[PDB]
Amino acid sequence: HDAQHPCQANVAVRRELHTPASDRSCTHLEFDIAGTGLTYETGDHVGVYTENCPEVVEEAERLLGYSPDTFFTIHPSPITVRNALARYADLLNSPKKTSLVALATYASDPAEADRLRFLASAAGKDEYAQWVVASQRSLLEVMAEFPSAKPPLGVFFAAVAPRLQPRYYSISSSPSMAATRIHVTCALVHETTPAGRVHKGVCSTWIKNAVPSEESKDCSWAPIFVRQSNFKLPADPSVPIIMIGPGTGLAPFRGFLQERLAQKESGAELGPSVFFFGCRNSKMDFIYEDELNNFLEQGALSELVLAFSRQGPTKEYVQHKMAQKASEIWDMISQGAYIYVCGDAKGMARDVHRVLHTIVQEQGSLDSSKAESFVKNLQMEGRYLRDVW
Ligand SMILES: Cc1cc2nc3c(=O)[nH]c(=O)nc-3n(C[C@H](O)[C@H](O)[C@H](O)COP(=O)(O)OP(=O)(O)OC[C@H]3O[C@@H](n4cnc5c(N)ncnc54)[C@H](O)[C@@H]3O)c2cc1C
Ligand SMILES: NC(=O)c1ccc[n+]([C@@H]2O[C@H](COP(=O)([O-])OP(=O)(O)OC[C@H]3O[C@@H](n4cnc5c(N)ncnc54)[C@H](OP(=O)(O)O)[C@@H]3O)[C@@H](O)[C@H]2O)c1
Repeated sequence: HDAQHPCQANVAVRRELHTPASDRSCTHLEFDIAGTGLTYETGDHVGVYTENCPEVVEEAERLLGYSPDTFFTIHPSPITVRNALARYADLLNSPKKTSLVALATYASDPAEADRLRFLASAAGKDEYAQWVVASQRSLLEVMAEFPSAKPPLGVFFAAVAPRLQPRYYSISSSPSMAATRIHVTCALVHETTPAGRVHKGVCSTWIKNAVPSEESKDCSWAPIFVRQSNFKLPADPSVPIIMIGPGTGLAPFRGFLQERLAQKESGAELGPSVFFFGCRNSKMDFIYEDELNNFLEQGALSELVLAFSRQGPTKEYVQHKMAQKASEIWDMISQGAYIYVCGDAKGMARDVHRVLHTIVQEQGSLDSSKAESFVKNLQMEGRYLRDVW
């Protein structure tokens, strides 16, 4: 038991990773798994259940009209509307068309009812793609556009608001180094939607403000669990590895270096390791310097290559850094090296992928058709792994 469904795990430590000279944030959190069945391996993810900000919840109460003190059974033991809006209602994401049909049914204003049925309808698929999805309008924003849509409480949790999803995180710790704590490295998500809403990331803000048992015993806690991933180190340490996680994509790789370090003390020569890390600035964004210098100092990581998004005049990214070490990358690829990419899927991952096609031919001497197939074969061999979100 206790894998599919969550295990209450208090939060032991919660530390800010950036310097006070950084205008962003990134949180180091450790969940205390002592006394639980929870087990994890290097490269795994941890699912974390959180709750909505109180202000968000306050707004949902305003628009629904319910009594928060109303106890009802979410589809045992009942729950209040206020607690269900907090831990079980996805309030801030954009309503699906089926949710708009439900809303429309309880829209007592005929034009509000017509616009909703339209937005869900086929002849509305263009406007629904722009006004709702493109603009990143929440369920809460939509209901404010149609104050007449007053679905009953059953209908709301059954159809309008889907369940608050658990947020997944790459464990940044290895069991050998801390078999009693799950380490998560979590950047603070804080954006403005095209429609001008200011969105606090939901699990990220919880983590950024979680009270750790190392500073109080009312410490925070969250239902958590572990999902097995294929983002795994090679069985043989000797095998050469390439790691390409910048910014917050370092997290898996920190548990890669704890694994082979803990092994190395009792184990064999680890062979070549090269970690490509990128971040904005030396004096702000560099998360886990001293540990990384330590992993370099004691030979856990053979080499460490960094690019600076914005510190320098030149604005280096990691893929650019890869082009500089292209010939060497290719040698490790020919040597049997595994390559890991982790971090932002839409940009870094894509550009890192494109560099790879371009980089193989420099010594591959293959054209795009041939280079494409080669790098595709690395993926089906298991050689080339991507943990991107
Ligand atoms: C395998 C894996 C590993 C991960 N590892 C890490 C990690 O190590 N560190 C880390 O920080 N994160 C990691 N993430 C990302 C993490 O899972 C969450 O996606 C992230 O932390 C979001 O925080 P949040 O839940 O508060 O954000 P959410 O509230 O879910 O917001 C997420 C995004 O939704 C956007 N958004 C806001 N409103 C809307 C709307 N109406 N419609 C559509 N979009 C909207 C926001 O702009 C934001 O970019 C990982 C994800 C995966 C899948
Ligand atoms: N709140 C947020 O976290 C937030 C807000 C807006 C957008 N995003 C997007 O989502 C990503 C998540 O950020 P993070 O937590 O991984 O830290 P980050 O903010 O991405 O910083 C990591 C580093 O990646 C660099 N980078 C940006 N785009 C890249 C690309 N296409 N190829 C290679 N490197 C690139 C960044 O450079 P520069 O930043 O100097 O360009 C930065 O130096 C961001 O990179 C950004 O594109 C995130």
